[PDB]
Amino acid sequence: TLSIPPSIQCQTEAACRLITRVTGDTLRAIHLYGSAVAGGLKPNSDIDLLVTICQPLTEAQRATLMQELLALSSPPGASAEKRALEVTVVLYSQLVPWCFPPSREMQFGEWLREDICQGIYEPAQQDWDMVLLITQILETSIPLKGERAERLFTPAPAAQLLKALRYPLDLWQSTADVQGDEYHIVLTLARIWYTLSTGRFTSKDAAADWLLPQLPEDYAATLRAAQREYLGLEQQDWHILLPAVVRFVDFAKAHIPTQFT
Ligand SMILES: Nc1ncnc2c1ncn2[C@@H]1O[C@H](COP(=O)(O)OP(=O)(O)OP(=O)(O)O)[C@@H](O)[C@H]1O
Ligand SMILES: [Cl-]
Ligand SMILES: [Mg+2]
Ligand SMILES: [Mg+2]
Repeated sequence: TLSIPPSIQCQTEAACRLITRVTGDTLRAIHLYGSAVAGGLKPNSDIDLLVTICQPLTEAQRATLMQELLALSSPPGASAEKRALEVTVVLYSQLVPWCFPPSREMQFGEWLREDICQGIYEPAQQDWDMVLLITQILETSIPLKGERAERLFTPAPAAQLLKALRYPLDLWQSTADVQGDEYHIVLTLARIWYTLSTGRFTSKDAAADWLLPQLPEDYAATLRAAQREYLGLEQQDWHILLPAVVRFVDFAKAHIPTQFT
């Protein structure tokens, strides 16, 4: 059975207790997933949590949850003992049976700290990534509360998983679309490519390793720089590298499979 890294156990139990208390009667399950469970937990890595609830959260619960999580989470890399939390909240009725795309009730994350610390909360909204989240959780997750994933959710049809995997390819078309987030986008494309070719999910680092031998050397060099930075082995000047990142994004759009291999 999958294990929680000892070094995040205390904070993970604190998040679970806070979520449980605030949601109360409406809570159906809490699952830990992502690199803490699947592998590749780096110093900057967040703690990924999915919260399944039965009824929508009141305007008051949402505010309580957001403000409290703010105090349970720290910006990534700030502390080795207090990681960034990502908490995604979803109605059970959006997943069983599936709505495509599913909506998420709310998402807490450090990239939203400046808004969340002012009381500005993203509202419920459609999110194709929820299909990827549940698919990943069905394979690799730990139920902190409620039932194990394979007993709670059902897999999405392959056709919808395909649409969800390819949807972010339209997010990146311009230079400004990718500027500021360069290595993240390069590694995500590597993972998307990996999943479409194998049907499987793997870490950012392993996805880069898998893709590198299949690339012309110019594109492997960009992927290598992105992997290197993510592993903390070298910080590049990504303004200088931006034109090559745009070429890499275009190369992935041209070459990533359009159907599962
Ligand atoms: N093919 C894919 N495989 C995995 N994640 C993918 C893929 N395509 C898109 N993603 C999305 O990218 C995000 C990855 O989340 P996250 O950054 O927490 O990754 P991680 O594996 O936990 O690594 P880290 O340790 O850097 O947090 C999720 O929203 C996930 O659904
Ligand atoms: Cl690890
Ligand atoms: Mg993560
Ligand atoms: Mg995350």
